[PDB]
Amino acid sequence: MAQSTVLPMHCLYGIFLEGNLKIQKNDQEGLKKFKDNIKKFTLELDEIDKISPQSRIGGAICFSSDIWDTVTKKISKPKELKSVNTLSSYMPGTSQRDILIHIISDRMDTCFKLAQDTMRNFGEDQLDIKQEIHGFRRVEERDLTDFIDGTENPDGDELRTQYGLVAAGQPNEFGSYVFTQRYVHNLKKWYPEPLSVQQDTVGRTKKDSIEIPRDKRPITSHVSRTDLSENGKDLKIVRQSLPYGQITGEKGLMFIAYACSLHNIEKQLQSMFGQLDGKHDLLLKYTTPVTGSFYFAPSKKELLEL
Amino acid sequence: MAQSTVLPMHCLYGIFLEGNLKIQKNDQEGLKKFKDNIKKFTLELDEIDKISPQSRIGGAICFSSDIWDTVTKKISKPKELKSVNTLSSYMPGTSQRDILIHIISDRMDTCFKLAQDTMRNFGEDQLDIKQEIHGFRRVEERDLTDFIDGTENPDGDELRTQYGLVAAGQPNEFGSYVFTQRYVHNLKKWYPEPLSVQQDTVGRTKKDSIEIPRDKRPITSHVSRTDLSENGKDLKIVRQSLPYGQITGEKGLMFIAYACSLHNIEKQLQSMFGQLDGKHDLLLKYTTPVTGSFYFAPSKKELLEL
Ligand code: HEM
Ligand code: HEM
Ligand SMILES: [C-]#N
Ligand SMILES: [C-]#N
Repeated sequence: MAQSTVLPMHCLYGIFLEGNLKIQKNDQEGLKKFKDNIKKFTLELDEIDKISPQSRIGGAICFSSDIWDTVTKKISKPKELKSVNTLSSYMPGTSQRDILIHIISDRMDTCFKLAQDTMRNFGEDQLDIKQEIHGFRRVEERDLTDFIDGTENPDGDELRTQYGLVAAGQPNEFGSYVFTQRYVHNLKKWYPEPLSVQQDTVGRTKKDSIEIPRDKRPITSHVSRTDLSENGKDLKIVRQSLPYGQITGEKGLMFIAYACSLHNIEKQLQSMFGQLDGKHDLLLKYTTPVTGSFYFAPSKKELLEL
Repeated sequence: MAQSTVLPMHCLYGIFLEGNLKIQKNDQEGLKKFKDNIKKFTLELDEIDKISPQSRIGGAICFSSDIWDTVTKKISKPKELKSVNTLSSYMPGTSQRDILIHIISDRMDTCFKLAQDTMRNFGEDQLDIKQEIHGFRRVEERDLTDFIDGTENPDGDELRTQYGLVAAGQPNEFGSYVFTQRYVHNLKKWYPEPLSVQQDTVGRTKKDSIEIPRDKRPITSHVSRTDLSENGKDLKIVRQSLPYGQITGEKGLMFIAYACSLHNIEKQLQSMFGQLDGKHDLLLKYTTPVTGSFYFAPSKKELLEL
């Protein structure tokens, strides 16, 4: 019932396409073609899944709050959805776009095939793509900081449904709030740091990702910043982030998170970027966000009924 | 034994690193460090192969004619090796570099790990990288023209040794001449051509890559330009080219060929670029080379004995 990028784990490749919708709100014939291209996407996802089961293909199309009422008059807007540009007073790199297409695979050839076919269907007259990122998993699932990324990511269908998807019975059930943020790593600055500095920064050990005990790690460590609770409930999210970039050029992390509630993501951003207690995540001394957007990925039914 | 990028077929990923050596001919300490890093490269290739046999990993380090005497006083220079910049009067995009590192894999994570570890070993104090390309195989091994690439590539160890490696008993036996050339495709010019025009351009059928008879295709079809013989012997080469690039940006073919004789490659370039009969390859109406370099990949024994 959900789109197919939230529940599956450990994809090896991901393609991220973000951009703006060039169709006008009154252009009903253009919007009808746009919605037929959406149906073509869901149909091609299904076909690749049957032809290439080893790809474990997944895909989602997601919409911003500013474009929501252009694309639909039938589906009510998700209650928390807003522009990420409202965070620009304290978080750098905000760049709210209309539309995200996120495709995951264990093979680049099928990842690329779906992305290419989809972009050819929509075309330049419907989508103005601002960013196209080819993400790939590294050996031992390490981020380019060379720490393992994913240790405390929710595991399994039950937990990823609980934390990643709007609850059954709620408006927009089985959709998901989405946050994307491209980071550029300063590895010339990070590589020379002593191991104790690197482990203080992240809050886990480098080799095995063992948690540093709370009383020995700084309150500004990354895991101290992002492991948050409210009323005894953990504000967990489902991350699908992947490394990207050139060894000899610009590189970093293509961050993406799916969540049952946008609040779970936004409170972590307030924590990392100094809005909760005045203090910033230590990781931000070594990496910089240069894009950012909020979206909602509808359930499969609501996607097809926009 | 050869380096390990010539004989294996059908790699799914390739990383191409081309650039210039920053070590002076008079720096014996720097040259000894450089050669220790070459040794580390060959040791890591062997280690990845034992740990990840499913990667089918391969790698080669290759040297230009300009840099040959800087890196060795012991191995004689290959008899045909020269700078590709000597073709600049008729072939666009020439950009001769000192060094090529070519790594191939069936998994991007191990391809990238070897490429990144190698670049960190050499460092920016030894190598100035001018181009880093991440190539990937597409579905059905099709070039971005959507024709299958590789149908007449020599198959199996026997033929790829014969055409890809210097013959046993010759100077530099089991090394290979190498040519790299990055193409940028103009798919907006190509896609609207009818199938009849596309098949005339390549010289094979699109769906099944069946050869169109020589008397029914233009002399400037790509197959007529490149299927060459002299004195009854075919001028075959071993191609390892891969697509690369962004769907919404610059994309094309990262061409690379290995040959037992540089003449086999250069005669095909003269053919394609109008130097033999004044006529250009039809494929060049739709794609443009923007880089180019000639190198020699020594045998594994001459590589370690530089
Ligand atoms: C440069 C960007 C980032 C890097 C390199 C990075 C890396 C990591 C690493 C290495 C871990 C520890 C292993 C794990 O449990 O996954 C981690 C944990 C985590 N990260 Fe990030 N991260 C980044 C940005 C973000 C952002 C922007 C958020 C939130 C919006 C976030 C949320 C989390 C969460 C929730 C955890 C798990 C914390 C826990 O409960 O223990 N990260 N990150
Ligand atoms: C944009 C660049 C290029 C594209 C898209 C391209 C594509 C192709 C295709 C589709 C084929 C037919 C299938 C096959 O037998 O592999 C082919 C054959 C071939 N290509 Fe290219 N090619 C390109 C550049 C080059 C260059 C620069 C050379 C030589 C230096 C070359 C040498 C060959 C050879 C030798 C064959 C096999 C011909 C035969 O014996 O039948 N190609 N190419
Ligand atoms: C953290 N992705
Ligand atoms: C032709 N590669």
